[PDB]
Amino acid sequence: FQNSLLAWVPCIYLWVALPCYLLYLRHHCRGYIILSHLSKLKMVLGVLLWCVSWADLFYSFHGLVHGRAPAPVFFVTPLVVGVTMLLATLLIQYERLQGVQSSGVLIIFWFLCVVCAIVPFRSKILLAKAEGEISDPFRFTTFYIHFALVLSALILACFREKPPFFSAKNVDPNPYPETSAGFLSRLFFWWFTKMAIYGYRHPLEEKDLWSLKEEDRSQMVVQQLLEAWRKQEKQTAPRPRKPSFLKALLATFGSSFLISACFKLIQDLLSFINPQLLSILIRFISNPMAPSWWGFLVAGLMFLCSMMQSLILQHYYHYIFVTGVKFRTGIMGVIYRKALVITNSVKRASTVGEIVNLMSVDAQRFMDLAPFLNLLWSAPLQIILAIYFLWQNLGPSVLAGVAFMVLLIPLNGAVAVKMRAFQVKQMKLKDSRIKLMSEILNGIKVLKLYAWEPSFLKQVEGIRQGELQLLRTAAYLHTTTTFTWMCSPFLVTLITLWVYVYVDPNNVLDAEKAFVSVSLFNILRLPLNMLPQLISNLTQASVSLKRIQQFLSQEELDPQSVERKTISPGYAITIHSGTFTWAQDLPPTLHSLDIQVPKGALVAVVGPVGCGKSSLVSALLGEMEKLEGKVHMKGSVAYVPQQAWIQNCTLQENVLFGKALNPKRYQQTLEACALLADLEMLPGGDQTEIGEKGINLSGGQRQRVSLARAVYSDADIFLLDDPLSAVDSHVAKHIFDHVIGPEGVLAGKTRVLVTHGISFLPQTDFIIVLADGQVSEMGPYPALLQRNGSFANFLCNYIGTVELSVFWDYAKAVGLCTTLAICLLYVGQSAAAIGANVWLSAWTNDAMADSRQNNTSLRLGVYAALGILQGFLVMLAAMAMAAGGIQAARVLHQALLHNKIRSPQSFFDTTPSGRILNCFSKDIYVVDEVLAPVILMLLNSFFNAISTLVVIMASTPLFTVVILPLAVLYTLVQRFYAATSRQLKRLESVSRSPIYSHFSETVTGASVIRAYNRSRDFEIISDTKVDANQRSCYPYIISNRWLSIGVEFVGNCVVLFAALFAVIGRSSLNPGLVGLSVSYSLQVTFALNWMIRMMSDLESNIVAVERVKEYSKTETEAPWVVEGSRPPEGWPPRGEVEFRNYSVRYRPGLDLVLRDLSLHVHGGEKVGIVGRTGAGKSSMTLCLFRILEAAKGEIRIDGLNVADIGLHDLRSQLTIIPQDPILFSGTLRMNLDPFGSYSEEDIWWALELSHLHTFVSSQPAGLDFQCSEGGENLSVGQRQLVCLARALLRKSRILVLDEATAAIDLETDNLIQATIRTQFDTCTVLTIAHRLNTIMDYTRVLVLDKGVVAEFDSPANLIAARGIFYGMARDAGLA
Ligand SMILES: C[C@]12CC[C@@H]3c4ccc(O)cc4CC[C@H]3[C@@H]1CC[C@@H]2O[C@@H]1O[C@H](C(=O)O)[C@@H](O)[C@H](O)[C@H]1O
Ligand SMILES: C[C@]12CC[C@@H]3c4ccc(O)cc4CC[C@H]3[C@@H]1CC[C@@H]2O[C@@H]1O[C@H](C(=O)O)[C@@H](O)[C@H](O)[C@H]1O
Repeated sequence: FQNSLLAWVPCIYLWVALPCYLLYLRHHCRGYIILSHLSKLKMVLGVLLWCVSWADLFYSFHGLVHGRAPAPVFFVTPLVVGVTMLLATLLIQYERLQGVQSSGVLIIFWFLCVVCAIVPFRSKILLAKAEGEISDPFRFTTFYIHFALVLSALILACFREKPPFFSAKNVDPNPYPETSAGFLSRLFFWWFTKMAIYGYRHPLEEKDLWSLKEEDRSQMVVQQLLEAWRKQEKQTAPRPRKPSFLKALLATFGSSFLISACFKLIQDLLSFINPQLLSILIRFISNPMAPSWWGFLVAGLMFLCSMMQSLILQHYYHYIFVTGVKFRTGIMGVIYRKALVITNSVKRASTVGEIVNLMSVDAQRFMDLAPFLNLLWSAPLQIILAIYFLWQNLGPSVLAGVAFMVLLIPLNGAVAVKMRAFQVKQMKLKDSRIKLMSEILNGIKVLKLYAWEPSFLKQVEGIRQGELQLLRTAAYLHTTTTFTWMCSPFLVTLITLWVYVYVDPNNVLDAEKAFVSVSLFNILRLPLNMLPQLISNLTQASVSLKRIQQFLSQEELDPQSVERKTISPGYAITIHSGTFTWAQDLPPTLHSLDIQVPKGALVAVVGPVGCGKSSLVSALLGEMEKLEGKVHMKGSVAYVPQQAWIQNCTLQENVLFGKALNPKRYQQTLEACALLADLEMLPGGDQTEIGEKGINLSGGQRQRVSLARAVYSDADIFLLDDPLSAVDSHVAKHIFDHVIGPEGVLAGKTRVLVTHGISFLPQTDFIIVLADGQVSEMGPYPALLQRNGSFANFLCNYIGTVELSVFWDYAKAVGLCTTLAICLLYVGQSAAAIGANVWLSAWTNDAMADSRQNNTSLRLGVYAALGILQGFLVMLAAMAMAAGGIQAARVLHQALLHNKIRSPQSFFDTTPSGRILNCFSKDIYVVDEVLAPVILMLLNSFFNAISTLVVIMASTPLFTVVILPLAVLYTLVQRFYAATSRQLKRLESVSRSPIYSHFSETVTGASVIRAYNRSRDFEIISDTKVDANQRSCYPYIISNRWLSIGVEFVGNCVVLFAALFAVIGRSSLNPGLVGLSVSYSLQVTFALNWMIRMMSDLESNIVAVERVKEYSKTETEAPWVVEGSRPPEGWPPRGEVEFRNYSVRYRPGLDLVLRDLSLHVHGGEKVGIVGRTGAGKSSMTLCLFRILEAAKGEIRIDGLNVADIGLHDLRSQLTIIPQDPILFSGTLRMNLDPFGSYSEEDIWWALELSHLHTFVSSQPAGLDFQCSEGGENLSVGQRQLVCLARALLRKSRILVLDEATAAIDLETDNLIQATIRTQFDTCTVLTIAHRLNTIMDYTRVLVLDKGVVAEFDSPANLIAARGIFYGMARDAGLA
């Protein structure tokens, strides 16, 4: 304060200039100054002046070493200049979105900046240069740079701004509240409040999100990127390398990535202020003479400079996540414009699944790279400028310090890539298990209709046990991610202290280096343990951008192949010298073809299969490339692919397909195609969802849908490529009569047809034959009838939060003896760490007057033995918790499965089995291995934060009052976030998939999308469907920030109230305890924002356990073993069946199926049940095996009831032929005997009796032959022969046949009936009536009427009585 004390003229000015002036920017609202690059320069030069105002500040702090404490006004005024011009930069950025033609105050700002500088300048311009050479070199260079930059600021402020052209108040949806938001309210992210309130008192549905801001509508961002890629042309203005996606991607985000480097720089280069004020405070309290206001100022400025660096960081993640989302959109939308205009040979070259995999992967790989990408230059600058401080403050003993972190990184990458093969590439066991789960789910019926369930229980338990034995070795080595985060700080401190002590004996320890080091390492190791993730994402994203660049350099034949301007009059379809080839390396399918077609007539193309008929239509659409020839298409086009294309939406727009709904015309098209017959089946009618979403409409129906689309779209030329392949003749003829032919609606259309039919030919106006891709004849049908030349060839040829109870339940799964040995053991480890630190504190203070310094050889020792325990009593937690997790997964899966098979048939009847299949796939993988590490890290961060909040308390025992707000505010903000972020996570996960589902539907229908020139009006459906994703992924990004302003505010009030309370009790403390209490208070604002990044992430994964508890306790009601009351065995041979008024229904509350049925059956009595087909005799078959339980009456077999026996002993003594013979996927060994209890000779003998011995003998392995999924690789007759072989093996004395003639071939049905007559002559046989011809043979027959018996009699006598049996026998034409 000698001559430059006046430098405070500008600063305080702002603190009165800002508020009063700011109101002028609020009374007038919009303004919207346009951004000229002069504004960008005005911004960035402020940042440069800021960095020099940092350089002089750390030159002032350099005085800390070499002897003196800094002079009073040296470490205050540069740091107020460097916050005032930060405010200047922020105000520039804010008026960038305002409307001031000129400031009127910032002008005075710069004027006074020059005024307060020239007078000091005039006093040293000649008083320091001619006197010598030194002239306070750094302090003078600072003035020189400041002078140059302020002169630039003045000359840039001499300008004037353009007229506001402010705005027009267009619409009032929910606007994205960054526009129309005060500067002070867009700094603390406070404008999000008005939604976080509504995210906790209400549910959120899509209509209540932000209406996305006008900059990004997914088509003003893909426009820029696509144009930049266009700038990568051949560049008319070396090695062929012209394609360069990276250059064009970089050249369109400079204004959003170099604005996001003037924040990370300011932040990290600013965060090194706290580890210097800490040394200042420690040095202060060590001196009991300095006035207390010095300490108060240092504390109150520590808080400010540790908050304003926490507000130019949590205001940087916003700008570096919005850019990630902009990547994820700009690529998802430029991958699309190419996917619409590919050449179908390229589509042949790959699979549509991987064309999708260019999204959800390789394009979602970005936005997972943007947060880390900026770290490339931060990692050195946050190291080489943080190694300097330690090497300046602990001597060259920090070599080992950072060396341990550097060594850790490869040893944290190796045992993270070992999992990339030992934990994901060994999960083919999971795929086999889920395929087996789908195998035993689809077909559970037949498996339950008789025995063999426990065999499959064991056969899935084997793979479960194997894969869990694997995981025992796959989570044990997942305890190297807790080792880092809760042993690297302590261990590196131990190593560096040990080396520093034992390098020389005359460099004694003291607080102002040990504690500043232990607090500066904390700053060092956040942007150093997130380095392995960077080095992995760079690899797995450079592998991705390579593939994206590859897929974007392909072939497009759109520009011109079939011109549409000049057409010969009187002709509509004309080709001259038409040569068409599918691929340049393929033979030419069509050779110099010359086809001319008139206007409005009918033309068809005939010939052998694939001789050019399935290629001409492709060539006409311009899809197929041409070597020579001229084609002239006139007007609109319609095209019906052989493989119908159906959009995953409602049928009405699947037929409307983007045109105005004409009602009468729409129903005319619907009725002409005769879709009404199918339409009546649809529940929602024309508004029913269609496609992958729901019912798999038959190709014979989807072809009708596509034809209706074509005819409604009333184009002028129709192309038909075998549109009646699965459409039956009786309906196809009417389709042609009402639509295609001149008698149809399309009389005045230039229709073209590709056919394999015959009766369609005679009424055709014009026929062209084709063969070998070369035309051979042409003309009207009679011209080809009499010739019988080329035509003869084909003439002959053809939501609330989870309740706490669930958590306890999970603990019960882990085992209380373990889950009570973890929380206790973490308490132990926290005690060990807090003891180690409070021991280091008592080590530091000893050096003040220690007259026996040899004691320093002891403390260090016990330090190791006080933290190695903590470095070993957390491994005993992580290993034990991994073991508990795998054990809990084992027990939970065992219970879920072991209970689900036993569930009654009704459950699988009502449940859409695929939902059961999502479990064993997703809702148990989550429980298995993405919930135990989450437990580890949650329960680990919690005990890392309790250690801090207890150590600060124990060090400075007086700030107990302040912890009450520091808890109530924290829990309040955590509750609000846990509501809103969870809601948004759900609402974004819901809408993520429909993007990918809308893709994989346009690549396949690439050709169908064209030929209606609807491609252009089809991106506007793609981009709106990613806009509906973005508007639920922006607020998530600005809801994970508004938390970290209500957290990194508490985590800094705890720094203010640690330092200030240390100062207020200076006389009662020592430097060691204060260094401890401040060094860990500075560290808590990270270990307390890391305890919400997971305590609100586990809340979205514990739900899995919830589901695995809802899919249980489902009334097994199937006691298989009642051994105390076994029936006497060996009662097939008696073979007596006796119903006694047995009354049964499907479910309690459902209709009554059977009504007091009674019967009298003896051994060998072949009996069939007759009645009305569809009455539910299958229900009676199910009752025989107790699939449905009676409410009255019972079934007595040989004097033995069915309700007093275990289910398996019951079902084992019977024999069934299921109506659908299923074939378990795999060998024939288990498909005949999963238990393998029947010898090879018996099985071969029975297969000989099965009359499939020839086919299996022809097979190489015979019984070891592999069966495809659902037994698809064997013929139908083979399936029935397999099921009857299954029946033959067991060979009981009771048979009950079940409708083996649903849609089963008769040629093998004769064999089945003959066999079951032959070998089953000594067994009681039931039979369900699907045919009256073959039931005229059994000795006796049951007559049944939906639950009431009529008689037991022979068919010869039943027709004589002239009853229902006779009526139905006569209705079949047999009497
Ligand atoms: C990258 C993350 C943010 C920044 C942290 C970070 C920054 C810099 C740095 O050098 C190191 C680290 C360490 C770990 C990083 C966090 C992991 C998940 C999160 O990533 C995103 O967070 C978003 C949000 O809530 O804003 C979520 O919305 C997104 O879904 C999520 O992907
Ligand atoms: C980033 C982590 C989760 C969140 C914590 C966090 C969040 C927000 C925040 O502001 C600060 C911090 C501090 C440290 C962060 C953790 C370190 C490793 C972990 O990240 C790991 O990555 C693993 C992988 O994908 O291979 C996954 O298993 C898990 O996500 C996890 O184990």
